[PDB]
Amino acid sequence: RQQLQVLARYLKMDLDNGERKFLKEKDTVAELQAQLDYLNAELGEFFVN
Amino acid sequence: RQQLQVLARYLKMDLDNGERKFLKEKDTVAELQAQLDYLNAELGEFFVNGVATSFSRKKARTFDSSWNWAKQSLLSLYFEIIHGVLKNVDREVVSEAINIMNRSNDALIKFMEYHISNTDETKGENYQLVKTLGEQLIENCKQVLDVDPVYKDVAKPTGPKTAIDKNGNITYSEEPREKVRKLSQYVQEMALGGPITKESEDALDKDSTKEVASLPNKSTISKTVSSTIPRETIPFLHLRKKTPAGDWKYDRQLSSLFLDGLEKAAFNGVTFKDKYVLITGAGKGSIGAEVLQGLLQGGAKVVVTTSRFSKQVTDYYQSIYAKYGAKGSTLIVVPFNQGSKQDVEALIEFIYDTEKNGGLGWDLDAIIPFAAIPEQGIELEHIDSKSEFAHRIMLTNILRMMGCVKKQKSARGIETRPAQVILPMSPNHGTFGGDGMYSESKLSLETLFNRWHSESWANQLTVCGAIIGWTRGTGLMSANNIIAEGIEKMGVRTFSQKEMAFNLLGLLTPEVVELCQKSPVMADLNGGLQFVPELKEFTAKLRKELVETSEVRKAVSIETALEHKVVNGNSADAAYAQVEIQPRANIQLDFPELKPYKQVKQIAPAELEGLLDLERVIVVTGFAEVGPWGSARTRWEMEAFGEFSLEGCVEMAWIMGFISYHNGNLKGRPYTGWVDSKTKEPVDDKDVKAKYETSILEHSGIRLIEPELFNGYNPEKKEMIQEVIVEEDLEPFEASKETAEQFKHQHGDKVDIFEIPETGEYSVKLLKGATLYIPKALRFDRLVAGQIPTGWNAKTYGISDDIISQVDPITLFVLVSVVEAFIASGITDPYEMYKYVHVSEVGNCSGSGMGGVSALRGMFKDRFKDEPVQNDILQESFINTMSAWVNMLLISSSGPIKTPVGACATSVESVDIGVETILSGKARICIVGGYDDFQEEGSFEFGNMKATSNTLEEFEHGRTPAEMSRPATTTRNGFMEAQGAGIQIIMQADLALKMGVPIYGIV
Amino acid sequence: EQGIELEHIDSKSEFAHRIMLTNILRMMGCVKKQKSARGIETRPAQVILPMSPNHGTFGGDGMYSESKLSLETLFNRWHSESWANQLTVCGAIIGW
Amino acid sequence: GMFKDRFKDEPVQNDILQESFINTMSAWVNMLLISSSGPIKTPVGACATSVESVDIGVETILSGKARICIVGGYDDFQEEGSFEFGNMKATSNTLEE
Amino acid sequence: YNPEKKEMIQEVIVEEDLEPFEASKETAEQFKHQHGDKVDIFEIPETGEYSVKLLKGATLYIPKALRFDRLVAGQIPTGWNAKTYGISDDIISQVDP
Amino acid sequence: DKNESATINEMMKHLGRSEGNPVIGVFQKFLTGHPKGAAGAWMMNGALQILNSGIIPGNRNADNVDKILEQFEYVLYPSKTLKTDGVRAVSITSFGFGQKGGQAIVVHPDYLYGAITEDRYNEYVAKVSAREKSAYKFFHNGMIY
Ligand SMILES: NC(=O)c1ccc[n+]([C@@H]2O[C@H](COP(=O)([O-])OP(=O)(O)OC[C@H]3O[C@@H](n4cnc5c(N)ncnc54)[C@H](OP(=O)(O)O)[C@@H]3O)[C@@H](O)[C@H]2O)c1
Repeated sequence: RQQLQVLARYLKMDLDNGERKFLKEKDTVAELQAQLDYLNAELGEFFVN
Repeated sequence: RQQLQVLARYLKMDLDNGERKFLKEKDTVAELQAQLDYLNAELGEFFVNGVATSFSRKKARTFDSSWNWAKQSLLSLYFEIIHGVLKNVDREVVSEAINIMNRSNDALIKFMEYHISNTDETKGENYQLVKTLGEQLIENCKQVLDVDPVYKDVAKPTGPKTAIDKNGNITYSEEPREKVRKLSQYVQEMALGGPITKESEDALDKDSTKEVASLPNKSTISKTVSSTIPRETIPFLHLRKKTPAGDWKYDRQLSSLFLDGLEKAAFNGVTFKDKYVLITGAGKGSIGAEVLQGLLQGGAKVVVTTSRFSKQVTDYYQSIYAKYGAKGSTLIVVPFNQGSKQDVEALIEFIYDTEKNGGLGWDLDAIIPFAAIPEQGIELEHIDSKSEFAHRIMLTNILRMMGCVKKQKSARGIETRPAQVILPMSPNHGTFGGDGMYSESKLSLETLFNRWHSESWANQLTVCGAIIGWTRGTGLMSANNIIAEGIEKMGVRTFSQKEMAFNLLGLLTPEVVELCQKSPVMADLNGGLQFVPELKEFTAKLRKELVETSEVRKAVSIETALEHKVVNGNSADAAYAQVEIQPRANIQLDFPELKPYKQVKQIAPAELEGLLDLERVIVVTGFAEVGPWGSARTRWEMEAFGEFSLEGCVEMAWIMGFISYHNGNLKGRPYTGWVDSKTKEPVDDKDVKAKYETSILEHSGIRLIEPELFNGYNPEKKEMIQEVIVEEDLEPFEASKETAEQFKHQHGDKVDIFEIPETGEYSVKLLKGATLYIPKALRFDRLVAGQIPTGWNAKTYGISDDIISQVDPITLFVLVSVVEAFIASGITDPYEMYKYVHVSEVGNCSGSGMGGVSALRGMFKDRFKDEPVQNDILQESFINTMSAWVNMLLISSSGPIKTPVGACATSVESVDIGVETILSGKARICIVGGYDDFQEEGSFEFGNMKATSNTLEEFEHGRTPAEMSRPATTTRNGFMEAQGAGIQIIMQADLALKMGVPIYGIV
Repeated sequence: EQGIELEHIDSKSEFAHRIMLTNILRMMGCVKKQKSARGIETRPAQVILPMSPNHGTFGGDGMYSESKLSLETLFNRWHSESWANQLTVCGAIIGW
Repeated sequence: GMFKDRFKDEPVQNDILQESFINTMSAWVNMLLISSSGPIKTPVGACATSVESVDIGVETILSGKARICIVGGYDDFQEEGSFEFGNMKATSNTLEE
Repeated sequence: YNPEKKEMIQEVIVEEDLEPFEASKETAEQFKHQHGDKVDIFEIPETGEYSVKLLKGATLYIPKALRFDRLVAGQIPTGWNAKTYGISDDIISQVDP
Repeated sequence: DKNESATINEMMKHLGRSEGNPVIGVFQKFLTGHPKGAAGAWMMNGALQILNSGIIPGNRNADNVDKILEQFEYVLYPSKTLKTDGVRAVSITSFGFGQKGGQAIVVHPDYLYGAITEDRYNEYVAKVSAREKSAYKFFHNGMIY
């Protein structure tokens, strides 16, 4: 693991770049899902569908 | 890359796992965003944004302290009469009498008796007036001590009056009606109707004291106004009865009940004691606002909603409660969006929930759902998001609100306390046009008259349909005020909000309440408007006849002026034109006013002359401060008046560094005056307010902590450090030999240091097991403080950069306060004291609770982080160092120096020490007062002690920074920390008289 | 909308009211906009409005009665607005 | 406690600030022993605090505000003040001694 | 307190990423709030703890020791204890010495 | 706020303050906040400004007075400024941490002038008038430079 880290650093590879992007999008999903949930609570399923 | 791949495979590390998860979530985002986009395309932005919740239980503001407001109202009336602001001809006297009688209790009567009995009627006519009025108001309050409070409006009825001046400006004014000078005559006028509605003694305005004497007397009505309704005339206000055919027609008997109630209300007032009311749409200028005022005057318990919950709105309702809230009344103000189904349900749950569960524990008697938004210029083809949203507010969510009340009552088995729903119906069913779905909203409410019979909610709700006539001044109708005089020429009636409110309050009288419990009530409050044929065209013609006359007069007057100008030239109008004087700020020191000896001799007893040892009388000769509102002058304007004069604005703009003075050439021309400190553009005094007042008010007083004032302190990001044991050796770093040896001394075997022979620097290698500190940030919940105005700078006062760099900031507040206190004493050179006293006889007894806390930070924290800190930081921390600097920079006394530390009571301890120092003969003049600073560490600790208000809890309660400090209030929850200094100059009175310094007070 | 009294008015009734009122006004509006965009002032579309004698008489029909009664505004709006040349109003009060 | 221990997220009692105040020692005296409702005038006078105390106590008694007065002074030695008195060169340098 | 070994801290910019260390979610979020892009924190799904990974350019503080030259003081006699006089442990724990 | 009301109320009751004559409370900290050691000094400055103006500032944040305070019949809690026809004396009370209670009473300065003769008073009036003019001179020069 330490050898892989040293090589990652030589190569200027951000190993966590993808898990970092993932957690930003997971927050965007929860923000959009809250907006949708709110509109469902205001209009109801029958209306929204 | 190939070696990294081989190791990734040995380790069973999926390197692409994160980019793979990311692309799955990016697809989930686009799917959710498409659903949201679709709902926006279907409902529109106006609607989607419009249905946002506003309601929260914690934002509910409760007003119930009518016991206190009654005494305030009495004292205000008392002083308004004494000062001649209210005369014996003003109706305000009678209206205030009614509101005081409505709050009559034993304490109020003792209060009035003391104030009125101790009034010296010989001091002037106004004193005799207040004494006579007050004696009558006492007699009234004794008679109504055990009587229910009444809604009773005595305001002059106002008609519409449109005026076009010579130059074609249109003035709309509410003008007193000639025939109708009381509500009793208004009711008579309503009863008689007009020719268009024909099918086939009092002391008001002359002796308010006499009118007040009449107020408790229940006037007997021999013959009712209903008996005067002509045969074959429909009153302007009437009730309708549903015919067997299913048409609603004028009913003389029901109409007689309503109009007799209005007549009794107008003479005797009506009580709403023990009515619980929800009212929506009661903002300033609304009908609802006037309905609210009457309900509170009659002792109702009211929930009022607002879609614009703010400090300005809560202060509006507070002022309404304090003026009109009768004994037993309560006003609850809640944020609310009637366009939100969630708000509707939450509001009603709140009202009905037990106090234990955080509700009001109420059961509604009346619902007045007047929330509306204007739809203007929206014809059929424009009906879109806004109109759908408006229709949700004005129809759908009214049905849902009624439904919610029905469900709450039925869940609790309440079958014998129905809520009267006063429905705001309209004669406008698509007659005007351009109002979106307004007409559809209003006409749809008419189904409730039939649904009351056909469904299962009649025992929980009653239906009272008010067909509301042309009411001037409201959010919906203000755009139509200019033509109302013309409409009335047809023998038809338009209404003030006061009159309409009075009409609607007539529906809540016990007789109409009982009528709606038998069957739905339809009340026509339309002022005969329905008998005007082709109304829209009639209103468009009155509008054109007015706008055409305005625009023609404007054009003809402009051309007649230009013709005169051409024929007579500039010399004709140069001598006619006239010079305007704009005020300049003339800041005054506000020395006390000295009366002629004869006047001053009358206040003290005659025996006082020669009785006192004036060496033992201590006076204040000067005072100053530096605080969140500037100086003592600016803080007083804000405290006493709530706003700055021109002098206050200019002082604040100068204090805050917005303006600077300039004397010399400025862009060629010679200029003497204020300039903008940044741009160096001239600023006239008259423009300081428009240019800077908003900035002054935003950056003064109690406000969010500004990090730039507190060395970058940010309560949202408080810097701490966490000790961590290094698990693996760190990458070596370079340090000087000196520093490397200090690392080695600390860590011993957990560090290796090695000379780098080339450079003479050292490598430092922290090893496994070594202790490190890693910065971490904490969110702290005290975000607000009383801060000295942003831009305050000791250099503005004259303090040199050498002093500023040496002393703790607290010391600068003191130095400024002291010089300003001396100026307020008229001592501009402190050495003048030494013409009168020995250098041993000028003392400093001022102190601090905590002293130079920025210097403490220096020595406890900055020094520990090896930051640059002046070598004599310790001395600048001491509580007595501020007084030392005062003596060292300004006073040069050899007098007493007694520095108290008394936490929050330091300034009073200071005065006690100063007084005793002067009475002991040790000093003749003493600098007294107190000072303290605001900094991170003390704020944190006052928060850990829970002494200060938690800002996040305040924000949950909808409080803004300006309302977080609310002493003696029900919901007070901790102090608001501030900073600054205050100083007085005290001396022996004998010396103050000999020096000729101003005397502000005797200690 | 069956068995939907006042206290039950919810999603379905709001949606039904959109179908039976709001989107009828929008449909009329759309036809007005199309005709006006093309300068058609002499070929009005007759709107046969399905009106009802049921204005809350039976109960339990959600916002039905509100939808039907609200259509009656069109009789006045035809005179008060600017769409009379594009649309005519024919209110049919439909019996049992 | 409040300037350094709190910054290092060390355990510090929540009411540490009150125990710092120069007048808290007199408050504890009153709270634990005396229970008076008499004058409380806490001087701060650096090295002359105890004489300022006596002057205040004397004047408090001569003014008629008290008949008995607890006078005196107190101070502690700790790292930080020792360091700063050294930076001001007020204290003797032990290595020179 | 040992004047011969006075504890200070020196701010150092991390030149290379540190070995990750474990912290609670709460603490990890306080590190993230402070350092922003100069730290990475990741839930460890098994335990619910967080890895904290300080990156190149992050600010650390490294303890260092200074020899101070005031080594002597007038100290209350070694073994003085307020309990000898009768003062309870509750008072001792509450008040400044 | 409860302890302070109760204390003022008990002082007034013990000294036979007239029933119906509450002291009018001023609560300057609604506007300024609490500056710890400066608190009394700002209040004293206020008190002096009240005495010389007759204007009693109201607590504009007094939305609803705590019902617990109704028992204190000798206190009145205004929400708005009252322009009186004169204030003769003001009480300033302070309560610090560590049982630091304080009270100061300030009396209207015009009660001093009954202690002296007309000639002394007129000499003083002239001196103060001259000093005030010199102070305005000093103040405006200082402010602008
Ligand atoms: N001539 C007339 O004026 C007339 C005639 C016939 C019927 N009416 C009816 O009488 C009622 C009141 O009329 P008005 O002229 O007094 O209306 P208005 O002055 O426009 O007042 C309506 C109030 O509703 C509040 N409001 C706005 N949007 C809201 C929301 N989303 N949720 C909660 N409240 C909201 C606003 O007060 P806040 O800003 O405090 O939120 C607004 O001031 C209406 O239903 C109207 O149709 C009026």
